[PDB]
Amino acid sequence: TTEIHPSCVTRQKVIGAGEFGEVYKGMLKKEVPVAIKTLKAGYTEKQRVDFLGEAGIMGQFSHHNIIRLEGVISKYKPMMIITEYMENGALDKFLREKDGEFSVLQLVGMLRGIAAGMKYLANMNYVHRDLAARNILVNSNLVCKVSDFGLPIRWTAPEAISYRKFTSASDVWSFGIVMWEVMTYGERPYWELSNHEVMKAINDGFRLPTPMDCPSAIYQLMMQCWQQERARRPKFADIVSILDKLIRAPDSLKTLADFDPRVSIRLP
Ligand SMILES: Cc1ccc(C(=O)Nc2cccc(C(F)(F)F)c2)cc1Nc1nc(-c2cnccn2)nc2c1cnn2C
Repeated sequence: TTEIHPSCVTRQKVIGAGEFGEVYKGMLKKEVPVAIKTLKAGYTEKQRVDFLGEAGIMGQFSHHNIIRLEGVISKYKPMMIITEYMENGALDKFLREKDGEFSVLQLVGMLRGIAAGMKYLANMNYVHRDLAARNILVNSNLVCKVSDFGLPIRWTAPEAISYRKFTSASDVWSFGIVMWEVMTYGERPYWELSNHEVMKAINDGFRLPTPMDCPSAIYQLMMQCWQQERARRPKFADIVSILDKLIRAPDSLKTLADFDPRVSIRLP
């Protein structure tokens, strides 16, 4: 994996926490902004294996919709994982701060990009296990990049919760939840239901209702991601294909699913 010399890296601001270190925004040497995850003195053998293993898997991904690794510092302490930096930050916070500001076509385009990144990961035999809008970064072209910042009952498929079966098909369930997050501008899935109430509702057959202003085709697709039977869910190749066809014939997105009102206002 590309080894970066520490003299080329400047840590500027803390932006998060790692498993045994912090996460920073900084600059990498024509300076480019970067995000930097460190592994601090005293880390265990397993932590080092997991940290360098993470850099190793990230280094082999090369896709428009997957966060790009700039390189690693392994020859000096503290060790570092260095990625490109996305000014617009995480998708969930981004949408909540930009409520109502995008077109349907822009929102669906974000979903196609996420789906393309997930198709790539699944094809590379990588199961994400924590796909959610909080783990997707947005650049200044509105391009979404699948990432994993570490630690999600309400995003997780029933078989993964029940017996720890994490596969690309449980990632498809999570993707359906991400579709709902995007189309609602970052609403909390299942609102104030507790984790136990969410699992009970899912087991009883209930599913998230349609977002406001949501294309019928998009709601139909997210519903098929939430089939109880894992084998019936679309594969990521199916999701990408459908989203690409809807975008390329954008009148297909003008037909909206009915929104169930929770509140009735009667006026003359
Ligand atoms: C430094 C770093 C190390 C690893 C990862 C990361 O995504 N790792 C990862 C691990 C397994 C699988 C994948 C995936 F497959 F790509 F998704 C990615 C991301 C980052 N970059 C980050 N960027 C950012 C960030 C980047 N741009 C704007 C705002 N924040 N935040 C991060 C992180 C890590 N944690 N946090 C909170």
